[PDB]
Amino acid sequence: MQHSAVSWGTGRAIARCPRIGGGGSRRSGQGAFANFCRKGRMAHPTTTMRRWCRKIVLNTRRIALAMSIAASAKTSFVESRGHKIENLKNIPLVVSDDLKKFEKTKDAFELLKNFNLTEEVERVKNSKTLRGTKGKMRNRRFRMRKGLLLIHDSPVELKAFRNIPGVDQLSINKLNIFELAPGGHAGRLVMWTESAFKKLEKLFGKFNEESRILKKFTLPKKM
Amino acid sequence: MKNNHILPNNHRNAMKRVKEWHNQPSRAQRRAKTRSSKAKVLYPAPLKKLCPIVRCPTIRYNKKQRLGKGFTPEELKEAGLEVNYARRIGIRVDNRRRNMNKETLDLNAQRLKEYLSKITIFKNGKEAKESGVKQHLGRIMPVHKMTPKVEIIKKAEVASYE
Amino acid sequence: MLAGRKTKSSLRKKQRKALFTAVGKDRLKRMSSHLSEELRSQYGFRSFPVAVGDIVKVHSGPYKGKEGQILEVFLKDYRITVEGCLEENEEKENVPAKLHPCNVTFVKFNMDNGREKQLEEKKIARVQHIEREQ
RNA sequence: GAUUCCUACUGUCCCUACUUACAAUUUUGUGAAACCACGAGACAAGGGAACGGGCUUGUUAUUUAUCAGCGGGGAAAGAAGACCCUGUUGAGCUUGACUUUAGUAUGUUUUAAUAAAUAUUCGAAUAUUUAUUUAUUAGAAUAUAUGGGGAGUUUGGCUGGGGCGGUACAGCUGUUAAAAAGUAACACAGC
RNA sequence: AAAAACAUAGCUUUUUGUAUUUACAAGAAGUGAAUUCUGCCCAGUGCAUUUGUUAAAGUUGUGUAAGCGAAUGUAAA
RNA sequence: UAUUUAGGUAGCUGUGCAAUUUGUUUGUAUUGAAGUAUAUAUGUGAGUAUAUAUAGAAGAAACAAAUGAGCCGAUCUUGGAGGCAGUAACAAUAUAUGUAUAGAUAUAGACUAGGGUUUUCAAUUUAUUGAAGUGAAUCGGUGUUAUAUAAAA
RNA sequence: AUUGUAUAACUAGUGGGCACAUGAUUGUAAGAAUGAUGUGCAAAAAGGGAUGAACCUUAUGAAACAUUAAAUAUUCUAAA
RNA sequence: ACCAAUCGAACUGUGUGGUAGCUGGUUCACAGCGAAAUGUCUCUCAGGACAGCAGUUAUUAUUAUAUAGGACAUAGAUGU
RNA sequence: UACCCACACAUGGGAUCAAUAGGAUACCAUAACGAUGAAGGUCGUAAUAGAAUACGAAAGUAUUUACCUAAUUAAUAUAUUAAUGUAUUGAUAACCCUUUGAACUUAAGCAUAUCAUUAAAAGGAGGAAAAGAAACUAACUAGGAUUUCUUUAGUAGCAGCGAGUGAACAAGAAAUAACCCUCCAUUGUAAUCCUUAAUUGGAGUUGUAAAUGGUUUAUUCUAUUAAUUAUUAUAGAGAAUAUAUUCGUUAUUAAUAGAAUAGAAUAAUGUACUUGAGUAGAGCUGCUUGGUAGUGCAGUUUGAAUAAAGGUAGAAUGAAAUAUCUAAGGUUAAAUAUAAUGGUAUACCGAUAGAAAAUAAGUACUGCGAAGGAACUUGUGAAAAUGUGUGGAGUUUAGCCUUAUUUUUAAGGACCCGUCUUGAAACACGGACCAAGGAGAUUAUAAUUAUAGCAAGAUAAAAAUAAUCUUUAUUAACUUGAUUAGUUAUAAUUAUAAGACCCGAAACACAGUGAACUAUACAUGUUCUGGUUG
Ligand SMILES: [Mg+2]
Ligand SMILES: [Mg+2]
Ligand SMILES: [Mg+2]
Ligand SMILES: [Mg+2]
Ligand SMILES: [Mg+2]
Ligand SMILES: [Mg+2]
Ligand SMILES: [Mg+2]
Ligand SMILES: [Mg+2]
Ligand SMILES: [Mg+2]
Ligand SMILES: [Mg+2]
Ligand SMILES: [Mg+2]
Ligand SMILES: [Mg+2]
Ligand SMILES: [Mg+2]
Ligand SMILES: [Mg+2]
Ligand SMILES: [Mg+2]
Ligand SMILES: [Mg+2]
Ligand SMILES: [Mg+2]
Ligand SMILES: [Mg+2]
Ligand SMILES: [Mg+2]
Ligand SMILES: [Mg+2]
Ligand SMILES: [Mg+2]
Ligand SMILES: [Mg+2]
Ligand SMILES: [Mg+2]
Ligand SMILES: [Mg+2]
Ligand SMILES: [Mg+2]
Ligand SMILES: [Mg+2]
Ligand SMILES: [Mg+2]
Ligand SMILES: [Mg+2]
Ligand SMILES: [Mg+2]
Ligand SMILES: [Mg+2]
Ligand SMILES: [Mg+2]
Ligand SMILES: [Mg+2]
Ligand SMILES: [Mg+2]
Ligand SMILES: [Mg+2]
Ligand SMILES: [Mg+2]
Ligand SMILES: [Mg+2]
Ligand SMILES: [Mg+2]
Ligand SMILES: [Mg+2]
Ligand SMILES: [Mg+2]
Ligand SMILES: [Mg+2]
Ligand SMILES: [Mg+2]
Ligand SMILES: [Mg+2]
Ligand SMILES: [Mg+2]
Ligand SMILES: [Mg+2]
Ligand SMILES: [Mg+2]
Ligand SMILES: [Mg+2]
Ligand SMILES: [Mg+2]
Ligand SMILES: [Mg+2]
Ligand SMILES: [Mg+2]
Ligand SMILES: [Mg+2]
Ligand SMILES: [Mg+2]
Ligand SMILES: [Mg+2]
Ligand SMILES: [Mg+2]
Ligand SMILES: [Mg+2]
Repeated sequence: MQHSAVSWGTGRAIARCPRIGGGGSRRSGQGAFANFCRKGRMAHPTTTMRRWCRKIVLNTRRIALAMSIAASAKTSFVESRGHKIENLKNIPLVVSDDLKKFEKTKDAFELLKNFNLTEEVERVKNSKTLRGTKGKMRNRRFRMRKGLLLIHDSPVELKAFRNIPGVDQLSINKLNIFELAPGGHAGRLVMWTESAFKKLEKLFGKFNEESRILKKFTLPKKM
Repeated sequence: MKNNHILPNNHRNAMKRVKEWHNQPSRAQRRAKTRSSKAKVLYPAPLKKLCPIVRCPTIRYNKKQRLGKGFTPEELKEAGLEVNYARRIGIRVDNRRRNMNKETLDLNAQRLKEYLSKITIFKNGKEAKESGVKQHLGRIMPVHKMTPKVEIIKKAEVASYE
Repeated sequence: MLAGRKTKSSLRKKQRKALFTAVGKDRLKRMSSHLSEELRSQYGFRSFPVAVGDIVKVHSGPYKGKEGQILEVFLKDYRITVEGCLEENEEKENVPAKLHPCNVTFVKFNMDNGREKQLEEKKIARVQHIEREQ
């Protein structure tokens, strides 16, 4: 809308749309100020008034956390996701607490090698490829698969596990849903530490008891 | 307008002058940042100061107690502090307020003795920075919400109760 | 993002603008080369920028294995010319090849214009970094 | 400047004929525009949105694929009709249209001090008038009248096109009106 | 649209004696050279001159404006 | 188990095909991806799949998400190219040997306003490039004023 | 004669109509103007009136075989 | 009449994406259902609202001991 | 030979697909101009120089800075003795404080009203500005300076009571801080203040009073420069080369500048009973507000009392009780708003898109002037329109549908699409041809339908590690009073307001440019030759 155009009117064997006034170039005499004109603004321009966020009930957000946790103990829910758990020992699995003393990447890599947990590191690594769309030019170049999740108790993340591909870590206090059920399906392979697994019995209670940490929460019944 | 609706009342300049809240999570990070940076400047001292207890004015909130603004100097005269000395400790002083009762004066006078029995005083700031004492961060001795209690009485006294 | 800004960023176009429009000492360190193993025992660092006249050996590419001396350096192109290599033209193959200096490792140095002063300054600064850690 | 009649004069006319130059007709060079739903041949009558190139029954052209003329038709081409009507769309202009205003006239209050005279009301209060120098930048706030010199805006509907005429624009009775109820016309006779 | 329209000298009416300019001057209007003429009407609308109705402000309280209306002139208004 | 029902302008409802980007899972490609041009099969239809030629670097399918989400028309906007058409309309002096002998049309030359290298020469074909060229005590301005900014006569 | 009947909630388009048969009012008369009952065109296919929005037979997905209606049987044109 | 090819109120930028009961245009397939051009009020007659005609979804059976653009038997109204 | 069709090969043009040293939006930090000569402009400097770009005779890579320009041997003012010193002047295009101030539009017309305490225009400052310590709110068992967020609330109210407009207390939070002049300041003494190397020269009793040391040590934070980083990994963020290597990331130090806290040492300490006049308020008059008969402000006339006194308490005046405060002099941090300039990110666009500009773009070019203002990336090579070669039909008939191996023919059917319209092939309007672009999406408030969590209760309000709805229970008020499972979200439809499905007027207001054409007045210059009459 930068110019100062005005319609010329009828009686000239020409359309009614606004013409650029002036003279002396190829530009003068062309149309403007319309969605069907070249170098004209579009009708209904987008704006930042648009609602960007939604609102969900608080009691429903805690249910979806409680359900997706229980799916990680199920066998066929993990196998349908695509993880290779044929040689793993038992699910759910919980390692000892003395884990955050590791200060080198070489020591933490042996812990996955002590169990039969190496093919998840390799199947993540060979699956890197380009993106098919125009999003290559906008910081979304490569995409790969998702690997193991490790839940711990420390308020600061562990630097020993940061480099290994396909390993993510998350504290017990926050418990996002973007990790526990990615892509709208449940059944991620989780590994628990000792103190975090023992904190679950206060966090949710039984079927009759109330939760004391989460106020006004009780587990739903069976239909 | 060709059905059953209420009478709409939408003003003409409702959407022409708009303020947008895009900076809401970024503002709350800054306010906690300067609050934490102010705590190291005065290390052994607490973050907030002492406030009195008052009643709310109208009849809708007549049965509620609330943290007021400041202490009148007559309640400090009961505890034994002077107003140029008490301002240097974390105590708030209000001079516009007027004394009304005895019950609201004996309550605030008891509260000043509890604050004096906890604080200590060192010589200089070099001595105070060396001692490692936990620094309080919240409100200082707040009010707590009451729970109603039902009294059980015998059968005979209901003809002569008050 | 004017020119030679040296940023910490992950975009494709922001990092590539720092590669084209770099100047000064930043343009020198883009053209460095790997050390030999026996040279690594003498000084102790990994790499060092490239000057004119020192004997190099290609370790990767279609020209693998050949050893020659450096004839020219082109700062505007990040390319060098190595002796003994030939490239085809529309008239002859007497054109020397143009290589990127990240594919070459050099075998013997060349001491000119205070080159020994610079090499001994880096070897001093490296071992002091190791004493900070222990 | 507008109008009529005499004398002279003549291709204005009876009634047209002949000669020359420049464009045109023929050759080379530079080389456009308006216009274009489809147009592949043209007519008589019919019905149809009541004047067909195409639809229905009849009558008909054709040089190896041309060249130069002509103005019957394509209701030929130019310009979202200036005439007429509608719009609860405008603008220039006038005035005894509605509502107001700059300018101007007349009251009241503010106005230098002093002395004296006169009048009007009851020693006192008002008003008028004269004289002196100790003031004298020359104005301010309100009320009534005048005020197309200016400023905004308006100037119904129905109607065998609009205007002029009437109100068929609100109530009541009989006929139109066709044996239950309901029903039109600037139709009838009236209040 | 070059005229029969405009202008012009000539004729007539009107305002101003405190004009940087001074009544043979300075502003406002109508007809249109010369010759010969320029009749009657002031009820209507205007214009001029002169002695019933009508606002506010002030004072213990009271009183007083212009204008409109009425009378007399005026038609080369 | 429609032996009963099936047209349809304005209009209301249901089942489906095409395009761009986002999370998860599965897979293709330098013995050759995307695009484009011709065939064949298949679907009532929006459409889809394969084969051959060309070209040279990235694209497809399933479960969910976000919309700048499907053209014959607006005397629609911008670009490219037709018919009429080689048609209208304009330009067209003589010599057997010539830097000459003749013919033909048009008055000519200086100061100011405006133009700014068009001036002159060389080389290559009213063009292109490159050099050279403007000399003032007495020729203009700079000075005075036109009843609180005025003269190239 | 009819296997259903009855009741609520939400919401679109339209308010310039014309023709045939029967019977009327004004007008000399009109393919003129204005009312009453039924059915149509608008929004309705095929066959016949040579051709025609409303006339005459006649209810609706893709096809094949036999029987009729409206109308016709010298020739164009199926049929003494 | 004239005031830069413009004059019964010149030219340039902004309020401005000025208002329009008025002309013009509005983008893929199949299936189920399917209209009005009439009454009252309106500074109303080229426009609106309420009523009528239509669609979508829902609950329920002696409201079949019930309904009908029907007929018959009986009792009646009318002034062409 | 021309006209038509089929196939193969070549011209013309730049569509499709893929890439990208460019743009757009949100957040964070900064918030630094000028007489010691700014912003902007004109002319010059390269060994061989035009555009762009950088730079001033020290001129195409820590100093200099040609000429105009506020442009200054000045102007408006103060101090000392006509001269000398000091302070102001210009730029802004977002936020802040004052002055002045419209109309288009809505009311289906229009004149009070609304748009609007708006746009344009003028004056004045800072990194923020303005405000700020009750001549308050209330009727309680009472609260306590300013500012900002939630809520009260589209409520009380205002208005041709029409269209429409519109506040505050209480309650929950972020952030907190109070002070100084105006008398008679110990009169056993101006004890003060500017200037000078100097009680040197002044000011001042019509009343001035102003304590001082920056040395050193330690700690923390910010900004800018310089250095070292494995090939196992405190380094799998990303780029570049070829089909195993580097810059970095990650993690550490150094130097300079600035800020804050603490310790040690050096300097320094008397007496102080002030309360605000041509103000506050009345009469007439105009603007403003939701303020209704002032809520607030101003012009003119008039004009008080001093704590034994004065002001206020949501219909008017007069009077009375009960509460609660003290005006007319001055300063003030934090929580808050937003550009130029520099950074970081993303479900944004991918060359007719994104800014007008992938930059020799505010450039070429136009206008007397105010002003107006484009095209162009790299590989692939679609359609419209043409050329050459081979094959085939006929001269009486373009293209389409059905049935047929007489398919470059035969028999039947068949007027050109879109659109207003009772009715279109119409002698009714738009359309010569191809490609790309192109119109019911977004937000606020209500209601119905489908789905999810809890249920006599329901909830991501602001913030940090309360309220609202069921249900104001009716009435104008007094007098009186149990009862229809809800509330919070996601999606589709409808209604009203926002530019509001897209394109289109004749007009109105605000702020500026033109007498080179043409008109009038004033000053200064120039204006050819031959006859007739009397
Ligand atoms: Mg654009
Ligand atoms: Mg793609
Ligand atoms: Mg000729
Ligand atoms: Mg004919
Ligand atoms: Mg006929
Ligand atoms: Mg011919
Ligand atoms: Mg017209
Ligand atoms: Mg009307
Ligand atoms: Mg008007
Ligand atoms: Mg008027
Ligand atoms: Mg009429
Ligand atoms: Mg003449
Ligand atoms: Mg003429
Ligand atoms: Mg005359
Ligand atoms: Mg005469
Ligand atoms: Mg008279
Ligand atoms: Mg007389
Ligand atoms: Mg159907
Ligand atoms: Mg679109
Ligand atoms: Mg198209
Ligand atoms: Mg269409
Ligand atoms: Mg074109
Ligand atoms: Mg010629
Ligand atoms: Mg030349
Ligand atoms: Mg219709
Ligand atoms: Mg038929
Ligand atoms: Mg017939
Ligand atoms: Mg036969
Ligand atoms: Mg003109
Ligand atoms: Mg049907
Ligand atoms: Mg119409
Ligand atoms: Mg309705
Ligand atoms: Mg009978
Ligand atoms: Mg508007
Ligand atoms: Mg209006
Ligand atoms: Mg209107
Ligand atoms: Mg109007
Ligand atoms: Mg106002
Ligand atoms: Mg502040
Ligand atoms: Mg301030
Ligand atoms: Mg208002
Ligand atoms: Mg004093
Ligand atoms: Mg390294
Ligand atoms: Mg006071
Ligand atoms: Mg594209
Ligand atoms: Mg562009
Ligand atoms: Mg036929
Ligand atoms: Mg018609
Ligand atoms: Mg016709
Ligand atoms: Mg016509
Ligand atoms: Mg046309
Ligand atoms: Mg398209
Ligand atoms: Mg417009
Ligand atoms: Mg003006």
